[PDB]
Amino acid sequence: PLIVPYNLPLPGGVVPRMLITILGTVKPNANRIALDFQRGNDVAFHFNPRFNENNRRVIVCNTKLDNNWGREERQSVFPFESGKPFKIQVLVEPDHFKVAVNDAHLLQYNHRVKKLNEISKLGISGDIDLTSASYTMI
Ligand SMILES: OC[C@H]1O[C@H](Sc2cccc(Cl)c2)[C@H](O)[C@@H](n2cc(-c3cc(F)c(F)c(F)c3)nn2)[C@H]1O
Ligand SMILES: [Cl-]
Repeated sequence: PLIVPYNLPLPGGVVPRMLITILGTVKPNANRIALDFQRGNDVAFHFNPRFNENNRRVIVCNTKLDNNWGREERQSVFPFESGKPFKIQVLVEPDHFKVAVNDAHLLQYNHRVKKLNEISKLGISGDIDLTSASYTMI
């Protein structure tokens, strides 16, 4: 397994048609997972499954600019399961990141950070065993 937190460089930044695939297994009794597409210290796209936020399971998405979180976008479809293997696919489209989990579309996140070429690393953190993280062009 890859060591978490894991940094996946995205050479030259992201571009439409870039597909990121993450395979892992959620730990038993998991609390949180995060993907952070970063532009330097800024987080262009934070994707954050929370397994127990006031006894609800929710995915929180946001952007961090100059150390300030913005407006949260929340999704109650929650496809992660403690103890179970998952696949996350993040497809960069021209106007949003498009996320599917276990082959089912989950959400889209409109680009707030518009210098896509400067979003040149992906951090993967939280309560998973990380099997692989890679990218390809579709
Ligand atoms: O809005 C999104 C933000 O919400 C609050 S801050 C907040 C509170 C209220 C309103 C607003 Cl707008 C913001 C989180 O504390 C923020 N977070 C989570 C993690 C984190 C770190 C890990 F190492 C990890 F493994 C993991 F899964 C998550 N780091 N930072 C973030 O999720
Ligand atoms: Cl969290």
